[PDB]
Amino acid sequence: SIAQARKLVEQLKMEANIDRIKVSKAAADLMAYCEAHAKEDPLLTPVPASENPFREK
Amino acid sequence: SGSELDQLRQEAEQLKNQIRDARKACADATLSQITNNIDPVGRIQMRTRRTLRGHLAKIYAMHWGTDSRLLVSASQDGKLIIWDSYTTNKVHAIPLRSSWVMTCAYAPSGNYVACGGLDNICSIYNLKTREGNVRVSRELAGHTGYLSCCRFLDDNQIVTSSGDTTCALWDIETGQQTTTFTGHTGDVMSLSLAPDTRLFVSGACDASAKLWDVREGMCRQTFTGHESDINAICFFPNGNAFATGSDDATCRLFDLRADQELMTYSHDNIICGITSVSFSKSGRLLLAGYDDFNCNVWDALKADRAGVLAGHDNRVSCLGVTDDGMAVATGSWDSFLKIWN
Amino acid sequence: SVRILTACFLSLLILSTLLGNTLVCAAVIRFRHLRSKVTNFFVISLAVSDLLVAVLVMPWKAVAEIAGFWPFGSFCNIWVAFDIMCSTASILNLCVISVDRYWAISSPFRYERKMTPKAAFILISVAWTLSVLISFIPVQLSWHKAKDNCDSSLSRTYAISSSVISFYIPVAIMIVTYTRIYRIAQKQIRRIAALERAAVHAKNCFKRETKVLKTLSVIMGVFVCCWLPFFILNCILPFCGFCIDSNTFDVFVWFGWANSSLNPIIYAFNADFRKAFSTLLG
Amino acid sequence: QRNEEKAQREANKKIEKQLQKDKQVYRATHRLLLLGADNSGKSTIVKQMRIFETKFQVDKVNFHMFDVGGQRDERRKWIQCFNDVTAIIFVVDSSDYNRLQEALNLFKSIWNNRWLRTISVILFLNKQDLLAEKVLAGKSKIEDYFPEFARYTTPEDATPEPGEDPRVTRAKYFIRDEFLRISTASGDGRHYCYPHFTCAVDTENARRIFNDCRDIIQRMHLRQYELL
Amino acid sequence: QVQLQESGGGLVQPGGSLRLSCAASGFTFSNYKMNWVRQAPGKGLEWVSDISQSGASISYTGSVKGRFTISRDNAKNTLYLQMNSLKPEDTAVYYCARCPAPFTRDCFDVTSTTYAYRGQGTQVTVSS
Ligand SMILES: C[C@H]1c2cccc(CCC(C)(C)O)c2C[C@H](CO)N1C(=O)Cc1c(Cl)cccc1Cl
Ligand SMILES: CC(C)CCC[C@@H](C)[C@H]1CC[C@H]2[C@@H]3CC=C4C[C@@H](O)CC[C@]4(C)[C@H]3CC[C@]12C
Ligand SMILES: CC(C)CCC[C@@H](C)[C@H]1CC[C@H]2[C@@H]3CC=C4C[C@@H](O)CC[C@]4(C)[C@H]3CC[C@]12C
Ligand SMILES: NCCc1ccc(O)c(O)c1
Repeated sequence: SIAQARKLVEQLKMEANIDRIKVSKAAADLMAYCEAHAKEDPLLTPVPASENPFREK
Repeated sequence: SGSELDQLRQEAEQLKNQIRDARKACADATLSQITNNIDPVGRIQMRTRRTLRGHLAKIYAMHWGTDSRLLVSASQDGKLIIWDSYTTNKVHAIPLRSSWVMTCAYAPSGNYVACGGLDNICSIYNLKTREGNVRVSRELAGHTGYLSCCRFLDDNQIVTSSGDTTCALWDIETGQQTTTFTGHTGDVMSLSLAPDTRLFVSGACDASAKLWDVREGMCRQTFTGHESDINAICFFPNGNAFATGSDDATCRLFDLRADQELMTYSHDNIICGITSVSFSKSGRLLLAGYDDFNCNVWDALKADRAGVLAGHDNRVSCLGVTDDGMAVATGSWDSFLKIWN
Repeated sequence: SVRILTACFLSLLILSTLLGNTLVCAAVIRFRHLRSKVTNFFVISLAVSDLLVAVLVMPWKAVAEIAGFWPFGSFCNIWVAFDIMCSTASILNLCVISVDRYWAISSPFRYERKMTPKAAFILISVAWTLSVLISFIPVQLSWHKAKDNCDSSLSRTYAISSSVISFYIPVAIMIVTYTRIYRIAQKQIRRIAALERAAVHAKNCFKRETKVLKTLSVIMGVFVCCWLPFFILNCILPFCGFCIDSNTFDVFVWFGWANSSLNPIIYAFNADFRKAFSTLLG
Repeated sequence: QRNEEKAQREANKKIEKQLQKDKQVYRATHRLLLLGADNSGKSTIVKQMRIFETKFQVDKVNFHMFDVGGQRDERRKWIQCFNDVTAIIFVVDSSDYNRLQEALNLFKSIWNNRWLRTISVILFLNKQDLLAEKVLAGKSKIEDYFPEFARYTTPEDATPEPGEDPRVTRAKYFIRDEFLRISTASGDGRHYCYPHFTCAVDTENARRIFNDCRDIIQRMHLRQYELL
Repeated sequence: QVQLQESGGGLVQPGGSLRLSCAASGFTFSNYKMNWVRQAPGKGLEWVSDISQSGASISYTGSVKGRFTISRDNAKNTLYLQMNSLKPEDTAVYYCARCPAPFTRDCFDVTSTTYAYRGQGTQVTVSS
């Protein structure tokens, strides 16, 4: 129990001194990546059945 | 009290409260407030276009290939079948020495498949063989627990997840664990490699996810938002976010740079656990397989569900989106795989 | 007046039979998990037999009884062959189903190893070809007739010969099968009840048998009540020709055909079948 | 082009017919999972039946029995690997009195498992000779561990062996009913428990498992046809 | 993050009555079956008392039957164990454990080495 406790304390000190960004900016990055690929997502914008490899014959 | 155990317990709580304060400090807003002005994706009702049958028992893992056409599935009838999803033909049927299998991967080069389970062994199979038939090439030993997930980085290095509460990065040729990841208290159930191979996350039964540096072997960030065992994990296509599903009937989206949960996807009519999660190509759609025989498609920005996949007759055990985004596949305990788009 | 009432009742019966059997067939065709079980092939064959009844024999006979005369003419000789076949394709199916169940309850280990889909196809083929052999072969050669309107009077020898093959053998087999299954179920019920009573007595420190009896009584008695009076009349009436009028014979024939209507309720309300019906119907 | 389509079609044909030969083999194998605490007679029972796996035949009926012993002690996530097994053989030591409460708790957790609702359990109450030794010695009495034993009455259906002390009969039928009180509390005819008194030299365990599997499949078919 | 803290317990003469309180955070307390287990020196973990989702059903081991009581409160999110007429063999470290999954009557929480949802525990000693 003494070895797992010494390892646990140093792991938390490393994770505490990380630098985090604002959620507003973190969400703003998601907004840019979403609409930058919206027109290329076949599951969002359905592709016509002519260019769909799973509905052709 | 001087007793070094009480001093570690005190510094433990001190760190947990510094972490909770530094986490609520950056929670100036919520993802829902941010995405309230977006337009909804609308109703998405995809339908089963193909059905891949043959398996005699419950399926547990699948992984699309880089070619976006073939995929491998592992069932506990002792088989590992590779399918050509375009023509519904079966390309390979690999019998396994141990019938208890829980995961399977498909190398990004399409040259190798991997799989493992209660035998505590990761087995690699070479699809490019010179005698004719796919057979065993390598077999990774060392774990004291079962094997829950594995994914290739390249043809020589592969990372595994195990029930011995550890993950490991392997050198396929030498068979040596080139890197060990320890720190989880409960069984690690799933891992997901970032799209750029540099980092990867893991979800364990200690209701926690951990970000691991592949080449350095250290845990960078630990998230604790789920109330129970993490069953699935998957990176956002961008690489700085991922979603998890757990037995507490909830999905949660975490960001790497903000180091906390951003949004939670749940409904009070959902009580059963979550078995698999995966994002679309743009990350706007999150597909999840459930114990309630259905697969729910969520709008990753608005928490609205945009469709259901009620086509399996037993718990949906696995799922996966193609690399071209053209379709998603679902494996269940009804011994059937189904393609949707 | 009475004619309209009889017409409405006959149409109700025909539509009920068609609805039940087409629902069973559609639930089998659309949903492949029902088709997976080997024991469901017999239920499919029974439903097909009853649908063939309701398509090939019941409507024309109903029209003839409404009008009071046979309007189809030369179809009569064909119809009396469709009547013997499809009807015999029902009873011979039920017996097979009964036999099937006795193989799944008396020797459970054998059943799963020996009852391959090829064996199910063999049994179904034997039933459906014995029906054809007993119906079409003598009718075309005019052996059923003893030596406008449709003459459905069977020969004195052919009545007994066809009855013993269509009902009396498949009722004796069915009765011995179901009484053996009853004995097995009673043994099991007593075995469970011993442990249950022991557990109750430790905690302190007939429903199962009734429902077994109810299920067996339904499955056997509905079939016997629908068929047996018709077949005893079929045996005695050619000898008579005390005696019975043609109307009584007709109503007992309708009792015989009503088994095809009642079969989907009894032999095809499983949990899976009920779920399939609920999903498909809406 | 079209030739690669015909080669893929005949590769699928060879695959599906190999899986067809494999289906007949898999359909006739009765998988049996062996579970229970350590210091039990489970491993000795497997040794007698002639490690991880065991394959044995009774009257042309194949069984494949597996014990999960190379794992850790968290029996939670891997339990769902045995939702389709024919039966679970739970092995218990009848002479240990506190080890036995652990066995009762494990039996309760197995019987009410969300993924084992239809898995019947065969309970082996091993080491009956040692149990008789302890009861006749009278140094460690069941009432100190199970006070219910003071008010326990020997069942009227009990079949003691020739010369068996009524104290031993009451003790082993008392352990029998603590496990039947769990199995009948929520089984509701979906699955059953079949207790058996065993000793380390007993060699009729293989026959008993065969009879219990016969009864399991009989009561599955009877419930399937709505009789039982 | 799942959090369970046991409180109460200590040196007491045999026959005394003492209440332990397990405080829970990080989950909806109403959805989880709860257990009170203990580990005496020189032996492994053993189950002592069990309480269901709503407190309708409770269970105890035969060793402590008739003295130990288990009572949960979902409103204030806290478990409690009351001991009366303590015995010299009741000296153990008491753990409050959460059954692993919601909406389930299953518990696999007597694991000796590591369980992810049990508290640190408190020392309860009975001596004269
Ligand atoms: C399943 C049934 C059957 C029914 C119809 C047709 C066939 C032939 C199939 C073939 C061999 C040609 O491939 C068979 C096989 C075999 C022939 O011995 N059998 C049976 O024993 C039936 C049976 C008995 Cl007697 C006793 C206890 C259980 C059972 Cl199930
Ligand atoms: C006029 C008569 C001869 C028509 C033929 C009736 C018989 C031979 C046909 C009609 C319906 C058919 C069944 C239709 C459905 C199934 C289920 C399928 O999975 C296997 C074939 C099987 C079991 C068929 C067996 C043969 C069958 C019963
Ligand atoms: C003809 C009418 C009454 C329908 C009869 C169907 C049943 C009773 C017939 C048709 C096929 C027959 C079976 C064919 C195969 C076997 C296996 C053999 O080792 C014993 C006889 C046995 C078991 C026969 C028993 C009776 C049987 C099942
Ligand atoms: N309406 C006659 C129906 C019928 C069915 C079977 C027979 O064997 C038979 O002689 C007559």
